Parts: sequence; structure tokens; C-alpha cells
Amino acid sequence: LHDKHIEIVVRQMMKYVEVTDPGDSRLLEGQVLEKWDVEALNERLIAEGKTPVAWKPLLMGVTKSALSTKSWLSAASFQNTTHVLTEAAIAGKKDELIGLKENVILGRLIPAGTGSDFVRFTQVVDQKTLKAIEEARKEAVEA
Amino acid sequence: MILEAVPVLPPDLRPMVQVDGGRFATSDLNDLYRRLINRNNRLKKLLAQGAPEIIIRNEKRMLQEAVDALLDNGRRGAPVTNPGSDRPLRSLTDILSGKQGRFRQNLLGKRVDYSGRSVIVVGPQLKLHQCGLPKRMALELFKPFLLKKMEEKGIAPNVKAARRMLERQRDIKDEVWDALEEVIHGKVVLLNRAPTLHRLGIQAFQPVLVEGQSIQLHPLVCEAFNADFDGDQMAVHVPLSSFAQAEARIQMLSAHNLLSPASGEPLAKPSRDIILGLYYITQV
Amino acid sequence: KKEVRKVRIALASPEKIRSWSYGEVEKPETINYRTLKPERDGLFDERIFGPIKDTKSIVRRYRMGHIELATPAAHIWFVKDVPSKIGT
Amino acid sequence: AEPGIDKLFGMVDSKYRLTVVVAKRAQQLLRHGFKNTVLEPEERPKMQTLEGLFDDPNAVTWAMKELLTGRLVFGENLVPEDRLQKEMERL
Amino acid sequence: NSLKDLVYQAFLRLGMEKTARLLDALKYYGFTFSTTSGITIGIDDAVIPEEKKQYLEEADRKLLQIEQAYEMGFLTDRERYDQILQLWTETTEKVTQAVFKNFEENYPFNPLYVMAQSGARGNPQQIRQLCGLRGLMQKPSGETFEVPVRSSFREGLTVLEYFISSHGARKGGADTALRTADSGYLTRKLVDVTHEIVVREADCGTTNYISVPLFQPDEVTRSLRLRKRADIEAGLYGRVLAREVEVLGVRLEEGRYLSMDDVHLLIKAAEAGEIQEVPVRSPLTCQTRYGVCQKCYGYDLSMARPVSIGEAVGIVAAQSIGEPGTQL
Amino acid sequence: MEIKRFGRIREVIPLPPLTEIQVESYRRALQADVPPEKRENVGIQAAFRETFPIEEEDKGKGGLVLDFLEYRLGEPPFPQDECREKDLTYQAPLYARLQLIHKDTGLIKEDEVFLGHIPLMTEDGSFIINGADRVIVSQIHRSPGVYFTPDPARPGRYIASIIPLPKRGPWIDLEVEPNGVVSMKVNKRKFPLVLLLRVLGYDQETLARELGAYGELVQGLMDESVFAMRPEEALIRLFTLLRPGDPPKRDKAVAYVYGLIADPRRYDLGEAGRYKAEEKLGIRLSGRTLARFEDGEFKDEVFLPTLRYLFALTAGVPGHEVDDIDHLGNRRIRTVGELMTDQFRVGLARLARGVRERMLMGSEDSLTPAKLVNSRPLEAAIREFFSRSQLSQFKDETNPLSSLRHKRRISALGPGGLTRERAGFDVRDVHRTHYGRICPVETPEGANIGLITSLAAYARVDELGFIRTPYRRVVGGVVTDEVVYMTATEEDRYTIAQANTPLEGNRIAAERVVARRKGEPVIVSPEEVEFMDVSPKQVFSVNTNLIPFLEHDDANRALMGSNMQTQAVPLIRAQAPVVMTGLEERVVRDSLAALYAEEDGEVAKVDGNRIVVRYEDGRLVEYPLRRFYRSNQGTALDQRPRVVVGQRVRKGDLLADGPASENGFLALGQNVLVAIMPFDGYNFEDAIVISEELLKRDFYTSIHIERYEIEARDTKLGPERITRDIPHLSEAALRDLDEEGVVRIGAEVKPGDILVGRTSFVKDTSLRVPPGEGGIVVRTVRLRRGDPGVELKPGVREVVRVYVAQKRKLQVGDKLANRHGNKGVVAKILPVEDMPHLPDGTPVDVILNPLGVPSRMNLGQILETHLGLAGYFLGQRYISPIFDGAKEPEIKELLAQAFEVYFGKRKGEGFGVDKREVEVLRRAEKLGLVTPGKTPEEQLKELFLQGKVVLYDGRTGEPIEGPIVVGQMFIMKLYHMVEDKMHARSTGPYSLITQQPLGGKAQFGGQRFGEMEVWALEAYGAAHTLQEMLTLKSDDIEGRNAAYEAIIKGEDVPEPSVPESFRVLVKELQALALDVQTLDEKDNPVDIFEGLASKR
RNA sequence: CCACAUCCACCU
Ligand SMILES: [Mg+2]
Ligand SMILES: [Zn+2]
Repeated sequence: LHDKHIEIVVRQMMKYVEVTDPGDSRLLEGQVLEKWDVEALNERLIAEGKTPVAWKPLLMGVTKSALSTKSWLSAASFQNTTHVLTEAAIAGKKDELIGLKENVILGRLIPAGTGSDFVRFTQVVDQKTLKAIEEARKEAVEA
Repeated sequence: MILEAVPVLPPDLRPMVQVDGGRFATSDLNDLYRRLINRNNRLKKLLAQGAPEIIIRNEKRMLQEAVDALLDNGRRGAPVTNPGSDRPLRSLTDILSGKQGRFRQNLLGKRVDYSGRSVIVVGPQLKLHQCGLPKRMALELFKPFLLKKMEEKGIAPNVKAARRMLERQRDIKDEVWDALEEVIHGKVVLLNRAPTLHRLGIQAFQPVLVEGQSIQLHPLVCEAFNADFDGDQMAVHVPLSSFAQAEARIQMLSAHNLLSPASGEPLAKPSRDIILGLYYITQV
Repeated sequence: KKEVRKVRIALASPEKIRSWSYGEVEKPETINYRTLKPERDGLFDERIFGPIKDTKSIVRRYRMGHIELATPAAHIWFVKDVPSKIGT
Repeated sequence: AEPGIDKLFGMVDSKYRLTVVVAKRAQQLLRHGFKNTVLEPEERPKMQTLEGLFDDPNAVTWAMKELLTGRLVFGENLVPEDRLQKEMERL
Repeated sequence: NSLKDLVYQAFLRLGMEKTARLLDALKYYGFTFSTTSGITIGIDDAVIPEEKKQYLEEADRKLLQIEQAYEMGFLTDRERYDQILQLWTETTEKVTQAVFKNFEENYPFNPLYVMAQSGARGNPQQIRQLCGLRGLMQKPSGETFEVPVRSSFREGLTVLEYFISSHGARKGGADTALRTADSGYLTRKLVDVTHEIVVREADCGTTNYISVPLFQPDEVTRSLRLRKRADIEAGLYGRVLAREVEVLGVRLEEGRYLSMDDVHLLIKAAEAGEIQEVPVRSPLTCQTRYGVCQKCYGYDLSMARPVSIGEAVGIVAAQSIGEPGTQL
Repeated sequence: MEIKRFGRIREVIPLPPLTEIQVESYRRALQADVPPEKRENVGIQAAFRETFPIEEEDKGKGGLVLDFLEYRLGEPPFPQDECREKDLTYQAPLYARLQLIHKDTGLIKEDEVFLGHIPLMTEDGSFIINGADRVIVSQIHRSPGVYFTPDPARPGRYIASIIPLPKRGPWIDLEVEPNGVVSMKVNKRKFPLVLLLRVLGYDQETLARELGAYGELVQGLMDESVFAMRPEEALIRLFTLLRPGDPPKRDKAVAYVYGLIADPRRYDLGEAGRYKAEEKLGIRLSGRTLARFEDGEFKDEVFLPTLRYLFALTAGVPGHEVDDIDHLGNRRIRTVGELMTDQFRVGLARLARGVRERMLMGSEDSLTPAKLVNSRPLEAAIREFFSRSQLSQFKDETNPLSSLRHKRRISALGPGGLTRERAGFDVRDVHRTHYGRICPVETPEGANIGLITSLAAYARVDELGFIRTPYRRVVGGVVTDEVVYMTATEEDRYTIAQANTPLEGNRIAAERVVARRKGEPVIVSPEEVEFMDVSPKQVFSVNTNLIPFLEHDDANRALMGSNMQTQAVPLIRAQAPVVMTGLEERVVRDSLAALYAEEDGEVAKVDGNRIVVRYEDGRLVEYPLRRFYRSNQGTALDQRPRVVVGQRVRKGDLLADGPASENGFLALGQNVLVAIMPFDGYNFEDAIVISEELLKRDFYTSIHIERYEIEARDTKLGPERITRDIPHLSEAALRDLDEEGVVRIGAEVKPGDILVGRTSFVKDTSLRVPPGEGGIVVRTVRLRRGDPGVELKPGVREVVRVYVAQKRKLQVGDKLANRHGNKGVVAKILPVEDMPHLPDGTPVDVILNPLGVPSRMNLGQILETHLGLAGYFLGQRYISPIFDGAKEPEIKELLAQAFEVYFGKRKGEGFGVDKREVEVLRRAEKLGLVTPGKTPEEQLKELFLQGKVVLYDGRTGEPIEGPIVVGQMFIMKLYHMVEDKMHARSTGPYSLITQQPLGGKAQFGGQRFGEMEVWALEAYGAAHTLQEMLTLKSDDIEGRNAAYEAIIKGEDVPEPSVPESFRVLVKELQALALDVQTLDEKDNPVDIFEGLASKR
């Protein structure tokens, strides 16, 4: 078995940090490392105010990492509907339709594979129609 | 955060169905709603008539317990159906949660229209990008396509005539078989093994019409699936849209998947009998 | 016509509950055995959930009812969860 | 397999883009009908019992053999999308 | 193994259609020649080497010695059990070696030996059980029986030996029936936790990497030795070099995917003693928002070419990890 | 055709009746045959005498004395034939003689009161409940008594457990806590046992010289001396320690409920709980349990011995006296009789409560017949036990062996409070005491592994769930013919030899003899041997004993071969295996499927449906035959006559064959010529290549009968009439529907053809042949409201059932297997011309892939193939025991004789050795198979000794390089249900809650796509495939309808919409206080519904 | 109509 898959799972295992020096939020709370990176970049450079959000990485099991996610649909459908739905009901959780499980739930196009925005739309025209429309383009460029 | 008015589920989401001889089978939702309605009506009447404080308090506790039982059953006591059947009533949470709940039946798409299943047999004469499909199940699976094809020619006047022609097998004709062969010239079907452990448990194939009841499978894919020929069965699905047909024929065709995704080791490697023959021929 | 982008989950006010429902159920009478038609204003009332005869019957799949309790009650989820949200 | 999957993969950056291109070409070939092909004169699919592969037995093979030649172009935004997308559905 | 290497090389150097045609031709000719060659299994094909006979006698003699060694008080119960287990597990390996040596020397074209040498069917342990002896049998408590099974399936097992082997049969059945469920639960956990990873990317400006080692840090208390070829291949094949490295007069440019030939060259160079760690990109250091980039992910796929942008690598990763668990 | 047997063992005793367990258990439960005056009381009479005799001293109208005198039952309402034809119960009414006495004058005795109908066991050992027949399987659990278990945490001490029954009763647990606490927890609360001991009438001095004399742990109880000086008020404080709130002045409320009858178990005297008591400790246990109530005070016969024994084990060492939880001597079997008795006494207790309540309400006294006892509770309990219990399960009548095995199966599971599915890993493994009592191989693979098993062939439950194994007595060096049945506890004290040890008749012929000291294989001297194994057959089950060469097989393949022997369908012309073990005749005789002559006599008349036989006494008896009886699983049960008119018969002689018997021999399968070689690809991994010879002559063919049923019922719109005429259209197809509504017998029916014409309110709702297959109508039965003795579901005016029979033949879909677990599926049916054939004209029938032999470990099939090759030319059958079969030299000599006959026949016509044979022999010489320097004659003879002969390809004519092993194998066709049939649908029924399609009887129903398949599908780049297969092809009703219309129109499918499952989820969320709505790119709600959510 | 419960099997 190759190491790429284990590395993917390990990276998803510890994608969470908890801050020690509070910034604009509480201190002993843990959430996504990448969100804290964005917050630090906004606070120090993008906006004025040098408030170091001094964090430490937190390593949690596979189940805890899966349960504590921004999107409530996957967490609700994964392990325990009651607690996840209660938490997502306390605060209005606008589930952004990122991730494949949510799109499977809603039945819409999967963000991965063919549905990726990189290849989602790709206009295709044969030689003669392309030539006609390009002739229209260059005749729009007068003289 | 506490609720004053309790919502009521639409009736078809909790239907009462005749079973036999006038008896009604009903979901526990109807029973819980009936109990809550009766208790609320009793509380309204009691508050209207008089105020015996202890009875009113007992009725308040009883109504609160009824509401809690409707919302979720088992968290406090275990309200049950009519005595004689000690099966706890199914509440909204039981519908939602559980190994068999609304989330674990809509996330999965538990049922498909254009699908079948049958026992698999070895397909040694087949090429690696082909699978043997019994002609009766192939005709049934491609029924609308067959109807359109025979409407294109003069087999039937209208689609209703074609459907009534195909509804009884005593009307089978060689022209129908030729039309069916013409329909599936470029189509592909997805073969699946019941435990789908990895990505290769679903594989596209070009169907070839065969006579029999079993599905002919290429020997070289006997390892991609964990499928021997000791009586195991496999399922077949038919994608409809040309978009899905192109997807299956390009990126799920068995001819394009020769190496593992877990490692570089091939899965289309020669199997036991081929290895034995090649070892015997190439021995000194 | 617009595409779905986000799914929001939140608490529902009693005003929201009353806005959802079309009338209130008062009788605990599901359906009479002799008259296969709905009995009264109960859980299967004709005029509270839509026509049962072929709008289609699909309206009855989506129309919701409501019960106006004379006494307030709290959701069991917010009182029996391991972190008691009302309790915290 | 199918004719020249290797060069089909070679001429595209990703396989998924190739799938999108071939499927969009197939959809065009369907809803226009098979008239606006760039392989009409001599090189066409050949059916076995007759020449039934002239009209429409399976369009994915049409689109693939059509893309095997150099008369097709594909890109993220090569032509004004609004005009052709409004002419796509209203005719 | 030769056929697998042949198929891999043909896929690498020819493509898709040619590899499939080669596989079809190989299958057809293998069927034809296996049919015409006439491989059959009879009871006389399970040849019992004569030397193993005296082997048992020797072991028996040693057994008796250990027995009297226990009656003089020189050994404890644990010591005696360990000695018996070691003696029997050594004579079992000796009998297996003798059986295979006899097959090599006397009957090169024996169906059992031919199937064992090739990758068709069977293992040396199974061939020993057929022709030699299935000595050691595990107790339901988890330990191993003191008394072995002298007979084999070529001969007739005693009633007690069969009753003892039923223990292992039941253990295997129950272990399968439960470990399958445990592996399925693990697979579901991994799929759900990892389902969000998809390769959507412009090449992230990651000036970070991981240094994959090439030497085992501890096989003895204090010693360094080269890792196994399989481990190095599973750690390096299909990766992207973090920075340019020149090891044997060849300039491996930065950003070059490591093919199998590059892995072999690096292994040979490490054997020569030039480098000890390979700096390569890894998903662990990728800076992508939700997923990993094409460079930080790598080069291994069903095909050989680098990963296409938009592939759900998380679910295939979880499936790849969880699939062997059911067969573990 | 001769029969040659190989094993040299003198079976001192024959096999016991293989179904005697259930039959004897039920005959002991119901004592109808014996007069009621007889001493026999255990069973239903025990329950009556225990629970029924209610007494009331002073409660309103006191003096109520309802006593039991006798019970009787002697007439079933109907014979079992129409009890199966009509869905009745083969039961008998139970009558009881009751009498009422009050404190005043009065003898109100009612001789007959009906109280429920109890089912009656059939001759074979099954019951008929509602038409079909069921079997009640035996249960295994913890035997009641006194056990000792090491503490889970503390290693120096342990606990004692006295276990009565039922659960709502005592469960005495004694623990020794190191602070000097003798804890006794009865139900949920711990208690110092010293107070109870003081209540029992024991003072400190007798406790000292009777318990503390030897052990120093008496200080752990004697330390509590401050509070042990009360004779009687100790009972009052003991009751006060309990929390019922009752006044302390209740001397015999709870202190006595643990007395004689109520709480303590009434385990059968001597063995059920006394043997677990008297043998384990003490000397005897007088009475049923510990109690005295003749003087108000209390006595014990368990507590003092248990304390003494526990202190002896924890302080000293009487022996290794700790009870194993899985030791089979401590486990007990509740057979059908015990379960029925328990349910009957539960019903009797309910009836007792009812009659007590009625007496409390009732005023006068002359009301004994009706106003006291009502049959409803007991009858309801009995019916519930016989219908909806877990151990009362559908009979498996695939073949006589299947029925017998199902009848002699033992289950660890049961009501639910004993053993349960999800966690049973510790008890699934076999035990050292299962040797000779439980088959270690018969367990079924799957979730139900280890929990469900079958007892040994020689195993026998004696009277109380204790399996006994036979053993021959050995005195000194002579083996005595005396045979004793021993329990596990009794067995654990002697040294037991093995049946394979050399014997000189009545003398041990070996110096070193293998034996089992206590489940441990040891080697001893003959003088130290006390008992001998009767036979190897006592170690395995009946089904496992049918495998000839079990000694050369792996445990797993032997397991599955025994399992698949159960599910082999009976064939039209089935024949006994060439190689047998010797239990086939016993299996067919003990399973009541064939007919045997009860007495010496001469046959008078023989027909296809009855046989009239006149015995020696001059009495003539007619035996009818179930000519074509549909089984439970849909197979055919036939009795074929095997005697001729005017033929003398002996006692026990065969008269008619069973469903799967050739001539008094178990014959479920065929004997075919098998060649163990790999064909082209058609036997690749486990597939099987078969000849068309097996099909040209009907050789693998079975009759399958399907029973359709349709009922006309009274609806509010109007009763439905079973009438011939069809309302709207079908009149051309009405020709087959000959009579009024019912199709004529003997008319072939295809799928989609009318079977029964029923008209509803008029609308055509007629039973048609479902899609798939249909055969020949053989029988039709009609039940109407004009009931002779039949009862129907209320609201249903009539019902009609049609049996359709078809003659299934072997094809590609079917699967075949042998007794050694070599499963296979027929992959190709080759013509006769192109298959491998011998040097003679005879071709092989089946070709098997050799690669399945070494990967697994099944060499028994190779020995069977060699012996069948010998017997094919010798024309004789062989019987070989499982562990005393034929030695290899014997098989070699038989093969030498067979080759002599074969090649002599070859040379008779004047033929030598073919050139192809010459080149094959030289090639084999290069391979070392045959010694060089010998002529082709003896070279070919030596090759034949190996079991391999030269084969010719047939397709090319050139011989197959190298010799090929060929022989005769017993290959049988397994049970073949709809599993092979293609459940392929394109459009069918949809569910109500969600619109995901699932059909069944009407249409096959959709195939599952689960989540693992979804994960695989999205592991690829396929997104539109998943999108259409979750919405377009699964749930979106408008999407699927539009796609169907577009495909009919030959246009591309439309874009899918939101699936109805998500709408269901949204509405279920809105049912709670939740609030979910889909949003646009901005915070603008988007209605998933068109306009239906919006009001008006 | 197919709901749910219980049981027996088959393929991993
Ligand atoms: Mg299989
Ligand atoms: Zn990166």
C-alpha cells in the first residue's frame, strides 16, 4: 500500500488547531488550521492591528475530526444526527455545498471528477462553426 | 427555543394502508399524534371547566411527557404501542437517526430502475472489454430503447403496440433480436459485485448477447472483483444519458483500468490457469 | 430557476410554525373504518392537507399541520442533550 | 478499448476535460442531428450487416472519432457563450 | 512475478490498447497450453519424502530427552513449553525444506511443486500440510498445543488430530465473520473523514517538503541498513522531487515525477552510499484549501501519468486503505 | 453388483434412532398413552400438580380449594392429511377433571373442561401448525445448580452462584470481601450472609466445629459476633433491610417466598439441580430445595455445604474444583418437551390468576365448570409458542437428510434472554467436552457460527439435557462388550482409549496406547485403560458421517460439504454413491420417508399409488403413497414402489423408495465420470464443465412445484366472485381457463397467462403467471365458506390454490458439488464429440479443475475418484468408514484387478498399444511417473495403479500430453431457487414514503446501490452517472417520467431535479422545531417545491 | 399491495 493515502488521512486527522493568545475570538477553542491562517493573514497584513493569534496544533482521532466539520450535513449523516443537528440548530449553519457527501445528499452535480469547475464547462465547436463565428469576430474588427 | 405550536407531518409521510380484510397498518407517527391530540384536548377541557391544582399539575406533567415522547422516544421511559406488543413506538429521531434512518436511505440511493442481477460464469471466449449478457434480461433492461428502435422500423405501429407485443414472450421474433443487437452496438453496462471494497468493484463492459441465464465474465477480472465462480452473483446497471455513457466508456471501462489505485501493481495480470500454462510451456 | 448554493438550518419560531401549517387539528380520529374517506379535522382531514382524490395528491405530501398547545413545552433535544443547551 | 485513447489523453490536459468535450460534442450531434459532422466525405463508422453506422447507432464513437481528427477546438472560453447558449435552447 | 513485471513494462512502454491485446493473447495461449499440457493431481502426486521419516524420529528422540529433562527438575513449565514449541517449529521448517528439496531434485514436473513454484495456487505451508505434516495447532485460548499432528492429508489424520484442527477452523470462521465488520466500520470512518479531499489546484507555492529516509534507523540496537526495496518503492514511486538532486552523474531536476526507473536508480545510489534521504513533495505540506495540488499529490494512479485535476483522491485513498483490512 | 467393506471395527451397538430425541421428549412430556393412575408425573402433569391447585384460606368467601385429579386427550379433530391440505393444526383437545371444595359442605366436581388444543407430534417428529409443518429445535444453556467462578478482579478469592429459574426469581451470589464480608446478593442488593445463616437455625458453636474447624477464613464471618444472638427476630430485621415499605410483622412474606415452591426452582429431582448439587458437594439434597415450614422456623441443605465447600477451595484444596462456564457437563438441553412444558405452565399461571380474580369477584359457589376457568389464556400461550417463537421454525424438507438434520439441531439461541446474535465470540469456539457429544464440524458458516450446532450420531440426552456418549468397558487387557453411556463430568474421571487401537479380538494388541486422560492426548499402557471409544462415528454428526474419506479433508471444506449435503435436490433418477460410508440405509430408515414391511408376509397388489400387503397372520393392510407431494421448499416427495405382485417380503424389508433413495440407500446426486484436468477456460477457478450426455439422458433433472394462491374476499364495494368470464378483454386466452374460475389440470402455462379469474368491483383482478417461468398445472384446491371443518381469515369468502410443476434440467445457471465441499457452477455444456475420452469409445462426463485441490486441502475427493475408477470397471460398490476406510495398498490391488479386466477386454478383440499411447508413455517416462526399461504393458499397468490413464483430446484427436486422472465421482445438484433468475426490471412499483422502487411479487424490484457502490462510482470521475442514478433513475418522479418519455421519443434525457428523498428529509426536519431552507448565491431563499409549499 | 418483526439460507 502506498503512502499517499495514509498521508492524506493523516493530514485530514490533524487539520485542527486551538489558539492560545486570543485574537478576535475565544482562546481555548479549536477549529480549522487553514481558517486560522486566513484570519492571521487578514489581521496582520491585510488589515491594521498586529494581534498574533498564537495557536497550537491539536491531534484528534478520525471520528472526532469527521464529526467536527464546518458542513453539518456530512456530520449529521455520519455518526450522530441528534447532537450534530442540535449544534447546527443553535447557530444558523449555512452549509456551503463543498464536499461530495453534501452534493450526494442533495443529488446535485458532484464537485469532483467531471463536475470540477476546472473542467465543468468547456465549449466545443467544430471547424466550420468556429470559422464562421471567428469570421464574425474579425469582421467586427473593422478594417 | 421551547416550542408553543407543534408541527404535524404531512399525511402521506405517515400513511395508513389497508393490509387485508379492512385492517389498517399505520406508522407509529399517527399513534403518537393521536395521543398528543387527545392529551391536549383533555388539558384544554380541564382548564376550561375547573382548577383542581394537583390534577392540573399531574395533567401538565403527562402532557409534557407525551410531547417529549412524540419528539423522541426512549430518552425518558419507554412509551409503547397497545399492550400485548412490547415494541417501542418509532419517533421522529428514530426516523432520522439509526443505522436505518432517513440519512442512511437517501445518501445511498438504495433502489435503481434499470438494474438486474444474476449468477456469473467464466467468459474465456470474451475479450477483456466485453461481458456476456443473457438475452432476456438484456431485452428487459433496454426495453425503452428497443421500443424506440422497433418504432423506427415497421415492427410496430406505435409504442403501445410494441409494449403489448413485448409483454408476452410468445411473440418473440428474430427481427426483435436484430433490433436489440442494433441498440446495444455502442452501449456499455456497469457490472458490480455485492461487497464493493475498492474502486474496481464497479466496471464498465460492452455487452454481448448470449443464450442462457448466467452472466459471462472475463477471467482476467476475477481478481479486480473478489468473484470466483462457486455460485456468487453480480449486478448489472444501464446508464441512460449519453454523458454518462461517455463517462462509463472512457473512465470506467475495464480495458482502461489495468493497474491498482492503491499501488502500481497491475490487477489485470494473468491469473492462475494462465500462469500455470505459461510456466509449463516455458520450463526446461 | 436559481441554483441551490447553501442549506441553512436554524430554529423555527411559533410564527414560522403557524405560517407553515394550513389550519389546526383538534380531533384524534385518523380515519373511520366504514367511511374510507377522512373522518374529521384530525390527522388526515381533507381540507387541512389537500384533496385525496386525483392538484394531485402530492400536495398532501407537502402541506403540514400544527397543534396549538394550551401549555408551553420544550424540545427534548435541547433539554436531554449531553450539553443541555437550555441548561447551559 | 476505443480507437486511440492514448492520443486522446495526450491531446488533453485531464481525462475529465476530454470526457466533457466528447459528451458535449455528442449532445450537439444529437440535437442538431448528424449533419454538422467534420468526417462526412469518406471516413465514417462502418456497420457490419449493413451501413447502418451512417446515421446514428451510437454517438459517443462518432464524437471520439471526430475528436481524433484536428477539426475540433475546445477551451474554457473561446467564443462568446451567451449568444450560442441562447441559440442552443431557443431553436 | 515475471508476468506482472512484463505487464507493467508493456503498459509503461506501449500504452492501453497494446497492453490489453497482449493480455488477451497471453490468456488465450495460457488456456490452450494448460489444456494440452495435462496437469493432474493424484494421491501419488503428494510425494512424502523418506528423510522426513527419520527427522520425526530424531525429533521424537529429542522430545524424549526434553521429557526426562523435565522429570529431573532442570526446567520449569514455561521453559519446557518454550523448548517443545521451538523444537517442533524448527523441525516443521526442516521438513518443509526437505520436501521442497525432494521436489526440486526428483520430480521437477510435479503438479503440486509446479503450482507452488509458479503463482498459480498454493503456498509452501499448504504443500507441507498436504505432503509433510501440519504440526503446530493453536489452542482456543490463543496458545499452541504441546502435542503436534504428525500425520498429513496424504496419510490419514487420527480422530484427535481432526478434533484439534476443528478448533482452528472455528477460530478462522469467527475471526473472518467479525473482522470483516470491524474493517467495514474502519473503512466508513476513513471515507467520511477523508471525503472532502479533491485535487483542485493551481500549483501551490509550497516551499516545504518531507525527506523520505532510505535507511532503517534501528534494526539492531545501534546500526543503519538500507530499507527494503518494496518500502522504498512505496515511499518514493510517483512522488515529486522537492529540489534538484544529482546522485550518480544524472541531474534529477526539481519538480520531476519519480518513475520506477528513478526509484531503482536512487536505490542503487543509496546502496553505493551517496545519499540517505530524498526530499520530495507530500500532501502533508500542501497549502491547498480543500484537497491537495497536483504536484504535492504525486504521480501514481490507475494510469502512470500525473494526476488529473479534479479527481477525488480522498475517497480512493480511503478505499485503498480499507480494502486490505477485510483480508487481514 | 457386489458391496465391499473395508473397515475392521466391531460396532458393539448400532446407531440409536436418529430422531429419538424429539420423539422421546414429547412422549415424556405428554403421558396420554399411560393411564393417569401411573406413577409418571414429570411433564404436563408436573405443571398441573405444581401450579394449578390454587388454595384460598380467608379472602371474602374463603375456603376455595380447586384441586387437580386427572387429564386426558384421545382424539384429534382431523387426520393430518387435510390438516395440511387445509390450514388447520394437527392438535388434540385437552380435558381436565376439576373439583371444588369450600370450608362448608360441597363437592363441585366437573369431570370434563376443555382448556385449549395442544399440538400433536407427527410420526417423523414434526408438528403441523397452520397448513405447513414446523420443527422445534433443542436449546442449550447453563444447567441449574451451584457453580463456582473466579473473581474477575481479585485473584485470591472467587464467587459462588446458586442459579434457579425463571429470571424473575432467586439468583444467589456469594462473595468473600477481604474486609471479612460474606456478601450475598439475591436480586440487586448485597447482604451479609451471616444474618440469613442465623435465621436458618445455626449458632456459632456448630459453625465453629462444622465449618471453621479446618479453615481460618471463618473469622471472616465469626468476626460479626455482636449481632448473631437472635432466633427469630433476625428474620424481622432481614425483612426490614428490604425496601417494600411493608410492616415488619410478616414472618413468611419474603423470607419464605425463597422456600419450597414459589421462587426456588423446581428442577427435576435427582439430576436437573440435585446432581449438580449432590455430586459437586455434600452427599444428598433431600427434597426439591432448601426449606422447612412445619414449625415457622427455617432449615437449609445447600447454604451450609456451599459455605463449607467454598471455604475449603479458597483456603485449602479438595481439588481443582472450579466449574468451567463452557464445560458441557454444566450445560443442559431444553428439548421440545421442556419448552412446551414451560410455556404451558406460563399459560397455567395466567389461568390461575384469572380464576383467582373471578373467584374474588364471584359470589356464589356452584360455578366450577365455566365461571372459574377460561381456555383463552392457556390456548393463546400455546398457540403463540407454537407459531411465533424463535425455536419453532419452518421445516426444511429439501430432502430426508435435510429434515433429519433440522430435527437434530441444537441452538444456543432461544427466547432472547439466554443468548443473542451480536456478541457471542467467547462461546462460539468448541470445547474439549464436545468430543462424542457435539459435532465440531456441523456448524453453519455466517453470522450463526458456533451458536447453532448438531449433536453426535451416538449422542443421546438421557433424561435431563445431559448428553451421554457410549463407551465400552475395558477390564485389564480384555475389551468387554458392555457399553455404558457417560456424561462429561463422569467421563472426566477415567482414561478413555481410542477405537483405532490394535485389537486381537478381546485383547489389546499394542503396547503404547493413545488415550485421553482429561481431554488431553496422552500415551499409556493397556493396564491403565478403563474405557474404549465405541466407534469414530460417535465423534461427528450424521450429516458429517456421510463423507467417505473424511480423514484426508480439511475441516473447512468438510464443514461446507456437510452443510451442502443438506441442500441437495432429489433427482428423477438418483443413484447411490459408488463410495459410501454405511449410514445411508440407517438415514433412510430412521427418516420416515420410505415404506418398510412391518411383518413377514407376501405382497398382494402393487400400483403406482398404493400397495396392499397381506401379512402372515392373514391381515391385509393398504399403504398409500404421496405420489407427488410439494415439499416446504418446493421440491417433490415421491414414494416409488419397489416390489412386484406376489413377492415374499421379510420383516423390515423395503417396500417403496423414498424421495431421494435408490434401494434403501440415501441417493441424492449422481455418479459420473470425472477427469481432474484443466479444460480451456470453462473450468477456470471453480467452474465446472459438464457433458451433453448428462442431458441427452435425463440424469440431472428435478421436478419443482410452485404453489400460487389467490383469495376472494368481501369488500365494502361488494364481494369478489371467482368466475370464469373476464370483464373487458381476455376471451381468446380464456380457453385454458376451462372450469369456473380455475384453470384446467394438465394445461401448460407460460408467464403472463391467466391462472384464476377473479372480478372485483366490474374490474379484472385475476391471478396470472408471474414473469419468469411456468410449467404444468397438477393440482387445484378450493376452500369456500361452506366449511366442513376449515376455518378462514375473516372477511375472505373463498380461496383457491394452484400447484404448477415443471421439470428443471441441468443448465449453465445451476451449480453442482460433491460431498467434499468442492463447489462449482456449470459454465459450459459441451457436445459428446469434442470432450476428452478414454482409449475406448466412452467419453468423460465432467471435467474438474485441479487447481482447487492444492489451494484448499481436500484429498478425500482424489481417493474417491480412484476408488470410483476401480469400481467402474469392477462394477461394484464400496463402503468405507470415515476413519477406518480403505488403505492405499487395498485401493492399489483393486485398481490392479480393474486394469486386468479392462486391458483383457481390450485385448479380447485383438488390439495392442496405440502409437499415441506409446508417445504418452515415453513422455511420462521422461517425467519419472513410470520406471524405464519396461514394456508398454506393465508401464501402462503401473500408470493405472497411480489412478491416471491416457486420454484423447477429442477435438484434435491427439492425446493429452501426460497422463490424466479419471474416475467416478458422486456429484449432486444443490438447491436452486430464484437466486439464479435475473431480477432485471426497467420500471416497476415504487414505495410510499420515498419513491425508490421496490417490487417483489409483482415486479422484481430494483437493485441496491448502497454507499460502497456510490463511493466507488465517485472515486472515478463519474459525476453525471451518479447524478442520474440517484435522482433520474431512483427518486425524481418528474425526472424519471420525463426521461422515460424522452427515451421513447428518441431524445436525450432532461436535466434532473431535487430528489423526493431530500424533500422527505426536509419535511421530517420541519416536523420538529427545526427550520431548513435552500439558499441562492446570496441570502435569498429558493423554494425546492414548485408552489405547493406556498399557501394558495 | 409492498410497513415492521422473527427465522432459515447463499456470496464475500
Ligand atoms: Mg464466491
Ligand atoms: Zn501543493
